[PDB]
Amino acid sequence: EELELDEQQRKRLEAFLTQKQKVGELKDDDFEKISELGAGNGGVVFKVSHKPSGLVMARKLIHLEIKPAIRNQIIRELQVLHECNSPYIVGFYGAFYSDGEISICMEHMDGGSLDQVLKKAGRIPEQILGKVSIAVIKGLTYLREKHKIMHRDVKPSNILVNSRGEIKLCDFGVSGQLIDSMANSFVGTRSYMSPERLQGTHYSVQSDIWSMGLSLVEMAVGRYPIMAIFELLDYIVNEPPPKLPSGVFSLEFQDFVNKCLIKNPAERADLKQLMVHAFIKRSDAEEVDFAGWLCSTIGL
Amino acid sequence: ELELDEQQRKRLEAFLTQKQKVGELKDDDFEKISELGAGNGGVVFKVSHKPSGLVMARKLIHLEIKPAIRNQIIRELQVLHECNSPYIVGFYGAFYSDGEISICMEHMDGGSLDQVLKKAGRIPEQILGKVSIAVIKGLTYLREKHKIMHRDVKPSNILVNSRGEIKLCDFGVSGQLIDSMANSFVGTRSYMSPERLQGTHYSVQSDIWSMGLSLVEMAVGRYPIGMAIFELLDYIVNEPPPKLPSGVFSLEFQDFVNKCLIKNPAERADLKQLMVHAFIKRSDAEEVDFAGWLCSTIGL
Amino acid sequence: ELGEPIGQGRWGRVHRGRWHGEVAIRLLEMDNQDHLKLFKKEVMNYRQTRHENVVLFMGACMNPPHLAIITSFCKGRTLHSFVRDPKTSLDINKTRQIAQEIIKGMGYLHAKGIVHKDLKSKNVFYDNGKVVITDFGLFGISGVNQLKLSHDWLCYLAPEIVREMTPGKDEDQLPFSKAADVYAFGTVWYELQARDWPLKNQAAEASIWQIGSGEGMKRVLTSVSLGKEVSEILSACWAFDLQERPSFSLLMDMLEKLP
Amino acid sequence: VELGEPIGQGRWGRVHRGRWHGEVAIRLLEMLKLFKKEVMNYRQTRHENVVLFMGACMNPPHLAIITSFCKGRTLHSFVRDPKTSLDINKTRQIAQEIIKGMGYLHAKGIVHKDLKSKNVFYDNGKVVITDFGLFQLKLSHDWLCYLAPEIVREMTPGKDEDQLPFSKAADVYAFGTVWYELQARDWPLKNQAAEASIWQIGSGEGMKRVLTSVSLGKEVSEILSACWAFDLQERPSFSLLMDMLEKLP
Ligand SMILES: CNS(=O)(=O)Nc1nccc(Cc2c(C)c3ccc(Oc4ncccc4F)cc3oc2=O)c1F
Ligand SMILES: CNS(=O)(=O)Nc1nccc(Cc2c(C)c3ccc(Oc4ncccc4F)cc3oc2=O)c1F
Ligand SMILES: Nc1ncnc2c1ncn2[C@@H]1O[C@H](COP(=O)(O)OP(=O)(O)NP(=O)(O)O)[C@@H](O)[C@H]1O
Ligand SMILES: Nc1ncnc2c1ncn2[C@@H]1O[C@H](COP(=O)(O)OP(=O)(O)NP(=O)(O)O)[C@@H](O)[C@H]1O
Ligand SMILES: Nc1ncnc2c1ncn2[C@@H]1O[C@H](COP(=O)(O)OP(=O)(O)NP(=O)(O)O)[C@@H](O)[C@H]1O
Ligand SMILES: Nc1ncnc2c1ncn2[C@@H]1O[C@H](COP(=O)(O)OP(=O)(O)NP(=O)(O)O)[C@@H](O)[C@H]1O
Ligand SMILES: [Cl-]
Ligand SMILES: [Cl-]
Ligand SMILES: [Mg+2]
Ligand SMILES: [Mg+2]
Ligand SMILES: [Mg+2]
Ligand SMILES: [Mg+2]
Repeated sequence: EELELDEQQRKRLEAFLTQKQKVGELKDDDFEKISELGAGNGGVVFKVSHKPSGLVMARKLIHLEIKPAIRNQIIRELQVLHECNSPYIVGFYGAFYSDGEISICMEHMDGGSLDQVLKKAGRIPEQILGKVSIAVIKGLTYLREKHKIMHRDVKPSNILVNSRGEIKLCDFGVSGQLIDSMANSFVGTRSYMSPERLQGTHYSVQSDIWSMGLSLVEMAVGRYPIMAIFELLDYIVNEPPPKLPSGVFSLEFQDFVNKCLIKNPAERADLKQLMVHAFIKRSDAEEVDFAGWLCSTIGL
Repeated sequence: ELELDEQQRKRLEAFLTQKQKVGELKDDDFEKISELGAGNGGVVFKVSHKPSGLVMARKLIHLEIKPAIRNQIIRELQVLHECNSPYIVGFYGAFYSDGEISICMEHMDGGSLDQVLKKAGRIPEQILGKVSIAVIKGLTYLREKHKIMHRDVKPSNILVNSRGEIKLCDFGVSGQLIDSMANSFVGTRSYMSPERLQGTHYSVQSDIWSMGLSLVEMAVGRYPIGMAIFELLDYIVNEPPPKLPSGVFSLEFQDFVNKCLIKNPAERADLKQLMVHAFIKRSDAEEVDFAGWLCSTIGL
Repeated sequence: ELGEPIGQGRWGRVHRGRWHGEVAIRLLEMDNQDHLKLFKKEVMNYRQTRHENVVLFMGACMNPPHLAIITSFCKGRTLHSFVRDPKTSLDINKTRQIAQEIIKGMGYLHAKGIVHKDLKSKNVFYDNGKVVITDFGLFGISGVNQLKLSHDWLCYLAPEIVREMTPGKDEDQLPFSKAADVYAFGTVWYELQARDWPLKNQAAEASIWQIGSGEGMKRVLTSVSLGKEVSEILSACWAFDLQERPSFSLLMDMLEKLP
Repeated sequence: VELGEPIGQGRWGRVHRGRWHGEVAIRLLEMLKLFKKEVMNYRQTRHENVVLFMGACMNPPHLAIITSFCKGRTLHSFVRDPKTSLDINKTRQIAQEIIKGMGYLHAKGIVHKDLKSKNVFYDNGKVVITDFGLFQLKLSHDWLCYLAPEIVREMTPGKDEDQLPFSKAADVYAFGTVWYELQARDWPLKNQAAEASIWQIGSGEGMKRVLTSVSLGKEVSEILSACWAFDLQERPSFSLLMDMLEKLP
């Protein structure tokens, strides 16, 4: 229902599909390196020109010392991304292996991640975060309804934007083999994982809600709202959840994030409840020039 | 008693004036003629001096010892230059060469009574009487004139020659040489006294026992005890001594060897009592062609 | 290779010489000078180790920047692969016998004042009964915003170590200890019972909290139903308070009195 | 240190097969199936009071035995050096090192057959045992002082040593003489004819006179009397000798 296709979205998705229809099988020689867009947790990402076509792509490299049998299972499981077609999901061109590393060639989002935007913009205003919250929700329902898979890594660095005003998700758990191969390896300085995941309890899309809420609180105040990493994780589990400053943001926004940051996943709001929340009902009716704000803030 | 016969004194004087012509002995001065035998870490060669025309017997003793104590052995062997007796083998010199200590001495072409016994089967009583005199006379010469006992009386250390002479060799003239080699070799027959085996104090009386047991072996042509060497030694220590068979040899001979083979060295006969014993009074008065018997027995 | 004779004896001659034997050589790349000094003090002590459950430490060739560690080559399989082979038959006796060989070698290392710091089923070699421990004293070396932790290694790490873990901190500042070595043995004892890791493969963050908080091992000891006596040894080695974990000399007796 | 094929990769660099040139001692012997069975057991020995047994090669006519080259001085030369300061503590500490090594060999079922001060190496405190499992009559005075009565009673010219009654109890007897050298810095029996030593040892009267005449401590002598016991069944084990040494003044 909430996955209804807008006309401008349907034509943009159609266009991307006919653009993707002419690339074929990807090899390392096809790509000329433009610039490095960032890195982190066993992966580096380059802006890349695919020479056969003219397409500027984003190429993620995952170094992995694994057997070629399970390496091909990763490439095979990633093909599911060809069926992940949504205005709120990053496009997928192809995935291959070369020189010890797995490449994942995807859509280039010239606005980068909200983690980068936050670094330049200081804070993200509430009205803009309303548009982001819609896309994260819609994107999460699309993966749950149409592909039965949860995200598992919602955070500002994995929410990508572009000068067209689009807000798309990337780096979600589409390949079971890729998950188990690299998940237990890396641990960062910040944590967006839900308490139930930290405790090893059964986790669902409700954990992605926690990550969305914690992300919104970080993007609102411009600071990670929660030192050895264990203390940080232990705080998320045993100490009260973060919240927005009082006098700044609207009550509907405070209630929206606080229902996302409920420690008990059963009492935490689900996606259908958030879709009809006051903050969403208001933010979706609002007219916001996200494309303009994004460009004028980061310099496009 | 213990004084010189005219034929003996001239033969001893002849040997001394002949000994006055050898000088310092080197290994290069010797040409090997034949090998006379071996035993107890020493091999003996019939050799020929080159400076003089003298045929000598050269004993070579292999000793892995420091040169300081090696020179002490050579120095202590110089006492042999003063051991001038018709019942003692003459001494020419002693030196060290290529890890072996050489002892050049008078050659006895008749060999040892041990070798004669092997070819004679047995030695008759009248000849063992002539041997007994020389052993007693040679033992009392070492005790009277040099205050040293033999410590190694046995058929292999009683040498004879075609002149009819009977002399003793291989006695303990060098304390350092005794201490260097005695603890090394053990054969299959034992001529050691029960008090020496038990490690108690001992004297020339121990040489009496060795003479007596030697006479019993040379009379019957067989080592009179019996096997493990300890059983042989323990028999000497705790079992009754041997004795000659009754019907063959005279009573005076039986009493002579029995008075030699008394286990208690205090009750054992000493040199002076044996010198005036009935077997010695008889054998000394007798006329027996030992020079003739020896040659015809061994083949000269 | 035969050399110069050194003394003569009754049983032939004894010469000096050189021997060429099959060994295992671990190369390491070095990135201050006080590092090599500490390494020297350790390899001298390691060179003196003698125990049939400890790999023979041949020495070290320090050729800057390349560091080589020479030990005897271990025939056989790792205990890691031995217990995960379905064609391997384990039982209450086999597992106790294997454990005690490990305990004897560990007890010896601690008696020589050597903390292993990386006791795990991969650093134990099994060869038709023969059990040998490898790669002891290799986490204090200094050589070549995110930590890289394997799932295998986390299962062996004690709560106090994972609690001090944080991106940017050198690993040689983690509280490795005899007690931590015992805790690792607890995991080795688990693998001998369950033929698998104690924690499900999951995010390294979730592993860190479940280990650092002590709740993970509690769920394992509760959910997994092994023998009561087998479980007691497990809870002793995995004790949250490191001071409550037994020594290896005490573990030998605990193992000996099993069914 | 010649390199070889890489075996595997891990967090701590790479590991390769290889070979190493190491300082070793070699004993050559001219002359069987028992050797093959024994050397396999000898190569598995590991104890810091026992010399490392590298192996053995049999290229006829020579039988080479390869062990670690031991630094330091033999316990024979050590106790016989006037500067060497021995005392009730140092002798006990040295003795206990040998006991731990001998006890290990016996636990592995290995009779040494030739324990003596010349087969023990001392190096600034470190004690290591060598030459285990190696066994007309040429008998050195030094060797006789370590031989138990049952061994010297069966010595016969022509008989191979393979028939001599070597045993753990005999090894304890040899340790008793090592203990004596630690106390007196000399052999227990005066230098004399090998024949006299054979009877004095085989009859048991030798060490009896040693224990009597010598003025050694009651506790120190009790160690000797136990090790030198005429009946081999009455000699202690090395595990028991450990506690006997530990409880000395
Ligand atoms: C912190 N949470 S966790 O511990 O569960 N770890 C993990 N979480 C989630 C996922 C994975 C593995 C993984 C990763 C990281 C991945 C990255 C890129 C990718 O390309 C595209 N992505 C989206 C759109 C278009 C694309 F082309 C696919 C990917 O697919 C994957 O499956 C994890 F390891
Ligand atoms: C079995 N009893 S025991 O244990 O006492 N051993 C010993 N017995 C006896 C002596 C010794 C040492 C020694 C030996 C061996 C020796 C040999 C030959 C020698 O040349 C001549 N000898 C006599 C006359 C003329 C010579 F040219 C002098 C020797 O001088 C020696 O002193 C012993 F070791
Ligand atoms: N398609 C894309 N277009 C533009 N930028 C991208 C794209 N994909 C990834 N990036 C950027 O690449 C950088 C590195 O991303 P990534 O390697 O996934 O690690 P991360 O998400 O930043 N943190 P982590 O998940 O812990 O590794 C981020 O700054 C992203 O903004
Ligand atoms: N001066 C000599 N003239 C002739 N033969 C001699 C002479 N000296 C020694 N021999 C012989 O040399 C051989 C070896 O003598 P030796 O080295 O003294 O050992 P042994 O006395 O015969 N046996 P052992 O009891 O072990 O000493 C024997 O056959 C002796 O008879
Ligand atoms: N592994 C070793 N390391 C160092 N020195 C050794 C070693 N083995 C033997 N030696 C020495 O080599 C020499 C000869 O050895 P060996 O043949 O055992 O004579 P021994 O045992 O000292 N006396 P013996 O009873 O006559 O053999 C002696 O000085 C030993 O101390
Ligand atoms: N002494 C040895 N003899 C034989 N194989 C060995 C020896 N030491 C290590 N190996 C093997 O060599 C490979 C690489 O060694 P290593 O780097 O220690 O990896 P690992 O310990 O198994 N895993 P990790 O803990 O990440 O290093 C592994 O397959 C080991 O089993
Ligand atoms: Cl994360
Ligand atoms: Cl012991
Ligand atoms: Mg990312
Ligand atoms: Mg002789
Ligand atoms: Mg290892
Ligand atoms: Mg030796």
